[PDB]
Amino acid sequence: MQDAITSVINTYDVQGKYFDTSAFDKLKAYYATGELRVRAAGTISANAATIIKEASAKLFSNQPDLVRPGGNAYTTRRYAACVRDMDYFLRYATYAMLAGDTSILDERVLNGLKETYNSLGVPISSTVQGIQAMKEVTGSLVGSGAAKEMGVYFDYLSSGLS
Amino acid sequence: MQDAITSVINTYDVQGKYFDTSAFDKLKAYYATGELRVRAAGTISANAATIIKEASAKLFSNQPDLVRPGGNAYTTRRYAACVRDMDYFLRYATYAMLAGDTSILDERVLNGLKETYNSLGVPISSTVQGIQAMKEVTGSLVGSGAAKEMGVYFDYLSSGLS
Amino acid sequence: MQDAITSVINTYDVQGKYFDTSAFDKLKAYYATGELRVRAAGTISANAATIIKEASAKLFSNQPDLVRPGGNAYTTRRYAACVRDMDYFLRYATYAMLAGDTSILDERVLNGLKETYNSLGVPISSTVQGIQAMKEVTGSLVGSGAAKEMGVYFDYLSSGLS
Amino acid sequence: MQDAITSVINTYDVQGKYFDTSAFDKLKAYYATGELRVRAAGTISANAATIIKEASAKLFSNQPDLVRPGGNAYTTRRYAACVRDMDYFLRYATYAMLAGDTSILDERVLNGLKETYNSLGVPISSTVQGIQAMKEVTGSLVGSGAAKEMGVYFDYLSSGLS
Amino acid sequence: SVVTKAIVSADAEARYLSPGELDRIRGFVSSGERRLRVAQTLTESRERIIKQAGDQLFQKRPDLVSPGGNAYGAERTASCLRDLDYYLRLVTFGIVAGDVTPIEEIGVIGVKEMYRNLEVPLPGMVEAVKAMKSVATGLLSGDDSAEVGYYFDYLAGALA
Amino acid sequence: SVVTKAIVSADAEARYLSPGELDRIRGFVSSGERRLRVAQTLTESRERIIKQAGDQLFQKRPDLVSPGGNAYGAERTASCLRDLDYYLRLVTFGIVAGDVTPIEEIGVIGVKEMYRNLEVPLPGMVEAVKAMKSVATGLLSGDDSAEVGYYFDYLAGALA
Amino acid sequence: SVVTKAIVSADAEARYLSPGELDRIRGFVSSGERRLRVAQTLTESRERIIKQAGDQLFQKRPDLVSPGGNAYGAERTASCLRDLDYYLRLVTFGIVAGDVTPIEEIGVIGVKEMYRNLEVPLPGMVEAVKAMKSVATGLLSGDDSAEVGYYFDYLAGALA
Amino acid sequence: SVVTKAIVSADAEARYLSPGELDRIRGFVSSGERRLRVAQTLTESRERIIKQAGDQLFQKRPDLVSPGGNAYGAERTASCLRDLDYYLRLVTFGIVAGDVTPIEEIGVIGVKEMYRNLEVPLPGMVEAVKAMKSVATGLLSGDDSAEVGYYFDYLAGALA
Amino acid sequence: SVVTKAIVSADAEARYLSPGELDRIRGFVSSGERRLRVAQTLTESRERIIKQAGDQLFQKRPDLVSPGGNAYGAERTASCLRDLDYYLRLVTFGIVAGDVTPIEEIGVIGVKEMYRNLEVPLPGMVEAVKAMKSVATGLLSGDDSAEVGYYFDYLAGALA
Amino acid sequence: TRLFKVTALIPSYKKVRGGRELQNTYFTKLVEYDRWFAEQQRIQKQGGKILSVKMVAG
Amino acid sequence: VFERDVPDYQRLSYPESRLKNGEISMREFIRQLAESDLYRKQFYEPYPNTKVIELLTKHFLGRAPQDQAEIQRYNRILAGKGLKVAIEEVLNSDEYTQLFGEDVVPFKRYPTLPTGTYLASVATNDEMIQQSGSSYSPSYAGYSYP
Ligand SMILES: CCC1=C(C)/C(=C/C2=NC(=C\c3[nH]c(/C=C4\NC(=O)[C@H](C)[C@H]4CC)c(C)c3CCC(=O)O)/C(CCC(=O)O)=C2C)NC1=O
Ligand SMILES: CCC1=C(C)/C(=C/C2=NC(=C\c3[nH]c(/C=C4\NC(=O)[C@H](C)[C@H]4CC)c(C)c3CCC(=O)O)/C(CCC(=O)O)=C2C)NC1=O
Ligand SMILES: CCC1=C(C)/C(=C/C2=NC(=C\c3[nH]c(/C=C4\NC(=O)[C@H](C)[C@H]4CC)c(C)c3CCC(=O)O)/C(CCC(=O)O)=C2C)NC1=O
Ligand SMILES: CCC1=C(C)/C(=C/C2=NC(=C\c3[nH]c(/C=C4\NC(=O)[C@H](C)[C@H]4CC)c(C)c3CCC(=O)O)/C(CCC(=O)O)=C2C)NC1=O
Ligand SMILES: CCC1=C(C)/C(=C/C2=NC(=C\c3[nH]c(/C=C4\NC(=O)[C@H](C)[C@H]4CC)c(C)c3CCC(=O)O)/C(CCC(=O)O)=C2C)NC1=O
Ligand SMILES: CCC1=C(C)/C(=C/C2=NC(=C\c3[nH]c(/C=C4\NC(=O)[C@H](C)[C@H]4CC)c(C)c3CCC(=O)O)/C(CCC(=O)O)=C2C)NC1=O
Ligand SMILES: CCC1=C(C)/C(=C/C2=NC(=C\c3[nH]c(/C=C4\NC(=O)[C@H](C)[C@H]4CC)c(C)c3CCC(=O)O)/C(CCC(=O)O)=C2C)NC1=O
Ligand SMILES: CCC1=C(C)/C(=C/C2=NC(=C\c3[nH]c(/C=C4\NC(=O)[C@H](C)[C@H]4CC)c(C)c3CCC(=O)O)/C(CCC(=O)O)=C2C)NC1=O
Ligand SMILES: CCC1=C(C)/C(=C/C2=NC(=C\c3[nH]c(/C=C4\NC(=O)[C@H](C)[C@H]4CC)c(C)c3CCC(=O)O)/C(CCC(=O)O)=C2C)NC1=O
Repeated sequence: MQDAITSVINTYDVQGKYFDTSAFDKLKAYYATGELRVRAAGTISANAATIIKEASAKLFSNQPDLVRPGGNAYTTRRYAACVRDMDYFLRYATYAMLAGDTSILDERVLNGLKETYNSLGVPISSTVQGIQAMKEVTGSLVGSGAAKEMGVYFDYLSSGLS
Repeated sequence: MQDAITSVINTYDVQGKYFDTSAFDKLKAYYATGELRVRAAGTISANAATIIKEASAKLFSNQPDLVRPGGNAYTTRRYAACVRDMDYFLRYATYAMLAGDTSILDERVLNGLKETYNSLGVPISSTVQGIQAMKEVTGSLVGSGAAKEMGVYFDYLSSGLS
Repeated sequence: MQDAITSVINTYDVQGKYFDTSAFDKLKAYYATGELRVRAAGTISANAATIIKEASAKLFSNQPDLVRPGGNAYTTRRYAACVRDMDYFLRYATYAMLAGDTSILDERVLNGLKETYNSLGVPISSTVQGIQAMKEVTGSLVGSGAAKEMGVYFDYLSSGLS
Repeated sequence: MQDAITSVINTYDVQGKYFDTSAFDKLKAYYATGELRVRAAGTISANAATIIKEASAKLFSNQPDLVRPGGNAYTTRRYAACVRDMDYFLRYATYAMLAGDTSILDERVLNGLKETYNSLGVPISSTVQGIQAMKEVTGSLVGSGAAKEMGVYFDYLSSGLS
Repeated sequence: SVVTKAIVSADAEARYLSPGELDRIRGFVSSGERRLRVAQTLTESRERIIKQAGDQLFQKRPDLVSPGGNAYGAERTASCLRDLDYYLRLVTFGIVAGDVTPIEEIGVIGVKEMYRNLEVPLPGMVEAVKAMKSVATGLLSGDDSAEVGYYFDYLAGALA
Repeated sequence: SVVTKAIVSADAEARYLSPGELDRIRGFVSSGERRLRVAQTLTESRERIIKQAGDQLFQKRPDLVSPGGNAYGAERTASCLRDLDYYLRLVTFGIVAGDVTPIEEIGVIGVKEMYRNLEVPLPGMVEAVKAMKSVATGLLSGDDSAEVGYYFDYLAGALA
Repeated sequence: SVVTKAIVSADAEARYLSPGELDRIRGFVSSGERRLRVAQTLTESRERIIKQAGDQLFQKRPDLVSPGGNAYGAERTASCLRDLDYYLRLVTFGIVAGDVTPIEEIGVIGVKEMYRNLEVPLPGMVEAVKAMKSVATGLLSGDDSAEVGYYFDYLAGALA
Repeated sequence: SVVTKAIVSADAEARYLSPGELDRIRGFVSSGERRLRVAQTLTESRERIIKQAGDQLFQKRPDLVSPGGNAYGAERTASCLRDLDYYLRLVTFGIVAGDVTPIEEIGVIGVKEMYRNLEVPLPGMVEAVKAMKSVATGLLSGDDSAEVGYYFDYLAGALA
Repeated sequence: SVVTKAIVSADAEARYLSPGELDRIRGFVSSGERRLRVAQTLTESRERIIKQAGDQLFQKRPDLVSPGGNAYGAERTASCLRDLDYYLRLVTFGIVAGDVTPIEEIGVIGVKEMYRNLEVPLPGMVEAVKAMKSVATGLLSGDDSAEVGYYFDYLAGALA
Repeated sequence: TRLFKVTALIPSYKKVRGGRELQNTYFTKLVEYDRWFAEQQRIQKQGGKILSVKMVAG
Repeated sequence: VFERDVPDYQRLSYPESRLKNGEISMREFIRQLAESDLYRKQFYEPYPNTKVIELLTKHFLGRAPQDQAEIQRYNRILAGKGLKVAIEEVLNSDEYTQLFGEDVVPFKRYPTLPTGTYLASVATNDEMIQQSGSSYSPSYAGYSYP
């Protein structure tokens, strides 16, 4: 995985160049956003169960057929797997938000997830709407400033599935 | 893997036949080259580090931007992987020379190597030039007949890359 | 392992007590020595190879019988294993000095070490001499205030071996 | 494990000495016995199943209560375990004869074997009788010169077990 | 604690501590006095915190102390309050430790099985520790309140 | 073969061949002509070897060719002799290879299950290999006889 | 960096970051401007650092630039100075990152094989690194030179 | 030795030694007199070999025996010659054993760690072993010279 | 089912079914008619069982349908009764299959996490299942009542 | 013969696992010949499905 | 797998490259390490087969042998087929795939069940190497007085 700082380091390493004003400016931007990111990560970690409850409730009220017989979330095992996947997305989006890059999202989440759902039979569009529900719930929680920062990585996950 | 003897055995076993005059002629030809192959293999083993150092120096002197920043061999990790690959090619050429067969190359080096190098970004042309540099150094060390025998497998490696 | 802080936490937890004035005194005492411990650990880690060099030289000078044919430090393998054990002792002593407590020593080094050495044929008196020599070598570099604390853990290792 | 050559090397190496005429005489003795040892090993390997056959037949004819109900060899599982132990003994005796040294026996077989049999309940005296029976069976097949050599290691196993 | 975590991480890799690990230890010991006064402040006010947190817990959740509730009666209510007191003590331990390790390993590992065997609702734990958070961060200043609230949030998440 | 074994052993440790392994290969290539002569003289007389080996086998243990035996009849005895011809060919392969790897890969791995599925008695197979060893060693020189006998002994041990 | 290490540690246990990890990252980001100023000072005076450090290196070991030495000649001395420049850049990267991961990943993993294949003496590298450490810590104040020394000492130990 | 290698290979497979391994042992034991002759010749010329090898090493590298060198002084030069004697003894052990295993696991495993701890330059060892190779192979006949040269090449490569 | 478990167990050792599993399948299929009769009697008794169990549950635990309760409200009480209907169907499935495998696979794996996400009190689950057991046992004969009570006891143990 | 390149998906039916195990569910690996029968049989008995089988070498 | 850090010259670079390319998993890397000559030299050659079984369980399950049935099975395998088949038996076990799957390095465990396994596993995982690393040049107890 990669952070913003590591990304700048790698870019200036492949050039064999020392840091300049642009690199220092990017590093300052990350350092300035750091405390906001830490506050958002703490708020999300404290309320992960509540966020998952609200988002899954919204998803299964918008799409009730998922949990009635015949739906992909109809069994205790399959419902638990669904809310477990929602936990995955939330935790890894928090990791990415702290990191400042989406590299962890590619490497540790989206690496072969689409074909895994395809073979399992998981409805990708419904999962994307669940991620959207988590985005709305989390934005209502962390605050206006951190909402867009979180929604960047939530949208990255959604676009990775779709 | 299979050597020359095992190749002949496999041929006559699939044919269901006992050994014929031509099979015994091939076996005589392979046995007659045993001492030359052993001497060449011992010389190469005694001088493998020198061959790798000289060949890598030649390759990086002809293509300096391979190990400068932005090159595929630019880091101590990348340079180490490069020279390790060169050691692999030399050792496996020596094995194939001893066996009198190019199989071990096929099933233990060349299988997937083109795809691996294309996925990683390893320059195939520069790898071929490094292999040819090892060929020149080894041929200088081992003498004319041993170089004629070793060049078969060095050319086999270079051609299987492309 | 447990450090000084967790040792105080243990003492007050087994009694079901909140922290008292004596507990806060001990925690102040540990916090006061923290920068000293960090500086000493950095110094030791910087000069670990050097410290091991002087310690091994002193041990093999005082006891040339270890490295003579038939000693326990006589082979390249056994000489390497000896200096490796000295590396173990130095690193774990640095750990214990950072922790301010000797629990890590007991759990990770001394547990079964005497019988292990007895089965290996490793001389324990000579190992204690090597540990002591490493103590005098390290104490000079760390400084008097740090040397007094570091000698505590070196002497703990020596007493556990004895 | 050690062989005769390794034994001579170790004896002259623990005292930092080059080979003397006594060492060369021992090595000549080993090289002279090598042809006989190889012939004996080939013969035993050719007849291992036979040797175990009539060795076990002799042991269970002399001690019928071993395979009758109530005996340690009474069931298919325990009888198969008995013949498996005899296969162990014969194979490692052949290894020790070929090496010219008893280290492999003390080192792979007799190490903790009495403890193993006491824990299992195995009668050790009857195991010694089985090893002796293997000895008379083997001595017939190998020939007298190889019979004495194999008898050395069979006696070693019997003495160490009893 | 922070030192224990750093040393264990350096030991699992069989290396000396990195400059960054020494830097985090330096920062931890440099901030020892402030967190130490924080623990002092929370310790002086044990009784008030427990009493007020119990009051808000029982007002928010009357069913716990109603007949048929797990904390119904005087002695079960006292057991409730002394569990809260246990967790306040663990929070002070974690504050001085610099990490939630004491809380994690004294009152988290196996908490689900323990409270399931006791017919204790885990949600009730959650609002109980949230009420204790409110009371305890009331007495502290803003930075101290945030620092303590992080530990209380961790506990609430663990019980959830 | 010997060369293949040495190369595989060196490869597994990712190293060049040692002086001992090269000495082994030199000793192997030196003995090439005697191995070729042995294999050729077994090949040229394979019909006689098979014929009198089968005769000796059926004289030793007649219940194969008695009614109810596995080799009753002309066709089953022909299959017996064809199996013997197989194993003589594999012995020649092993002689030229310097090891038993061709024999192992072609006619030892799974021979147990194979002859169970064919109802062939393994002791009969061992006796057949012994008879063919005696016959083949009968018409070779003493050192060549020992060389052939080692491979036939390996085959008999593998069948047993 | 520090953030990457914290995230990987949290992910290994499949948990969110604890208050200790968050406090570590908070202390890292709070100190960003200081390490950025240190890195800017090091990079703005890099030519002086390299020239001086090469001077002390060649004074201590004239055999490197002597006949038969690895650095004899203009081009080889230039390669030596360019390696020093590489490692100065890695030290600045480590400063901004908060740990030695950039140094470890660009200049340490496989460095022994690199310098062995190049016939470069490792103690020469260690003392060149020590010279850069001295010169670079000369430019900074005591507090900044304090943390820069740990990175340079890590590099020296890694080469050694 | 060769026999030990064959036995441990057979033991790892829970089998008796195959005809190839027995042939390898036969060939090894048939050449024992030659190996003992070579070892005895190298033993007789021990002092001459060490003297000339040390002289060749020192005349190429005067700094080693000059003030400030690793082998400076009578005692350190004696330690130098003693190490050369160790390695000559190991080569004789390897010749009698038929493999470099005694050399390997008496003086190769951990040799770089040992000489690094001793601050002994490995190139000096490699050049000294090459000098010992030249002097020793000069004394033996050509067929024995090649055999001794293989062991010296193995030692020189392993030290490099 | 009984057949499924017996076949999986036999395939575990890669063997045909032993007399035990065959006699087990025999005894299972011999009793199929009374299993179908029991599953019927549960099936046409839909409303009586479900409504009586729900009424007794809400009588013993008024908190669930009291304000602030999990099942408070018409839609939430409908969801509660729907869960009970689910589990009664699962019990009939387990009856016909001869094991708890349908119950386990459809409603037991992950039920704890499911009801945690739904903030449903598991003791409410257990009390509702005990109510269903009482009502369903009341409608059956003693021999069938014991068997059906076994499945309901399995469900209660899985929830508790 | 020689290596196989096998792609198989193994779902989870006995529990819901808390780690990620994306790599333990979908995976492509090289399985050489004398182990492929056992590996295929274990994948089948775990409830997983084998998506593709290819002969890389041989 | 080797109970301590392994020097770079004893490391197996080919499995490392196959693991870094993603061609093999960690389970296959562990199998490569177990089937190496280094493992045979350190943990099969210096011990009887009954100790070899206990070392196998220690290194690849992080455990002591559970019961006598495990000893009987692995002794039968070691007597018949050798070390490689015992290694593949330990690594293809259901226990291995349930604890470590395909990607987790095996680690020390102290299982609660069956009876006696926790205490045996404590004694096992605590036990360091007790055998000399080489059969050549033994060391002896004895002083030389100056
Ligand atoms: C960022 C990671 C990285 C490093 C460090 C690196 C070092 C490096 N130094 C090289 C040459 C060199 N490097 C040196 C430096 C040595 N001379 C003295 O002995 C000193 C002890 C020492 C310097 C302090 C010299 C003399 C050469 C020329 C060697 C030759 O011409 O063969 C080369 C060969 C190609 C070239 O000339 O650029 C590399 C790859 N490459 C990398 O990707
Ligand atoms: C309780 C489990 C158990 C079994 C089954 C068992 C079998 C058994 N049968 C034996 C001998 C024998 N068994 C047989 C039986 C064979 N003869 C014909 O071929 C038939 C096909 C077949 C019988 C139907 C014969 C002939 C012998 C005598 C072999 C000899 O003494 O040379 C022996 C050798 C010891 C002795 O003779 O007392 C055993 C151990 N042992 C056990 O502990
Ligand atoms: C190469 C070194 C070595 C040896 C020798 C060895 C022997 C050995 N024998 C065993 C059992 C056994 N061994 C025997 C054989 C004995 N009992 C009979 O009475 C005979 C008198 C006698 C044989 C001649 C029997 C019957 C058992 C079964 C014991 C039981 O489980 O009840 C076991 C327990 C594991 C198993 O049952 O497969 C071992 C480990 N293990 C080793 O690592
Ligand atoms: C190259 C390796 C190889 C071998 C060895 C091999 C053996 C082999 N032997 C066969 C038949 C046979 N083999 C035998 C030989 C037996 N008769 C006596 O019992 C003896 C103990 C023993 C021989 C000494 C007999 C009698 C049959 C006929 C079986 C039948 O048709 O029912 C068959 C079935 C094909 C056929 O109908 O001819 C095979 C495949 N196949 C192979 O690919
Ligand atoms: C059997 C395996 C084995 C070996 C090989 C071995 C070598 C060895 N050489 C040593 C010292 C030494 N070794 C040397 C030799 C070096 N000086 C020059 O640089 C040359 C390049 C090179 C000689 C060719 C010197 C000079 C010393 C003394 C170092 C000192 O006292 O400061 C020491 C330290 C103890 C002592 O003084 O005896 C060992 C252990 N020990 C072993 O158990
Ligand atoms: C076939 C296996 C299966 C089961 C069992 C299952 C249960 C289940 N019940 C649900 C809702 C619910 N279930 C209940 C039931 C509870 N209320 C009281 O506490 C009672 C103690 C208890 C009932 C006995 C309630 C109240 C809800 C509504 C939750 C809400 O709206 O927030 C939901 C969420 C989606 C929905 O509204 O339908 C599931 C998945 N799903 C399945 O696929
Ligand atoms: C950390 C990265 C990561 C992800 C993302 C991940 C997802 C994932 N979900 C799975 C199953 C599943 N996932 C779902 C979830 C779906 N059901 C509903 O329709 C929703 C639309 C949707 C979720 C919002 C379901 C129902 C299953 C069960 C499929 C089955 O077993 O039949 C599986 C197969 C293994 C198992 O069953 O436990 C994986 C690997 N795994 C990972 O390691
Ligand atoms: C014996 C069988 C075998 C072969 C052949 C083999 C080659 C091989 N080289 C690799 C990477 C590499 N290979 C190279 C070499 C290239 N650098 C360029 O400058 C040169 C033109 C060229 C070499 C002459 C480099 C630099 C890498 C590292 C790529 C990276 O880490 O991103 C990799 C990927 C995994 C790894 O980094 O170790 C493989 C598998 N590995 C094997 O097990
Ligand atoms: C971190 C806790 C820990 C400790 C303490 C430890 C000690 C230890 N030292 C060992 C070997 C050894 N240890 C030594 C060191 C001794 N020889 C000299 O005479 C000196 C007196 C003395 C060192 C100062 C030697 C020579 C060996 C090799 C023994 C042999 O191979 O026979 C071994 C056996 C396996 C090995 O590492 O090779 C252990 C377990 N291991 C651990 O995991």
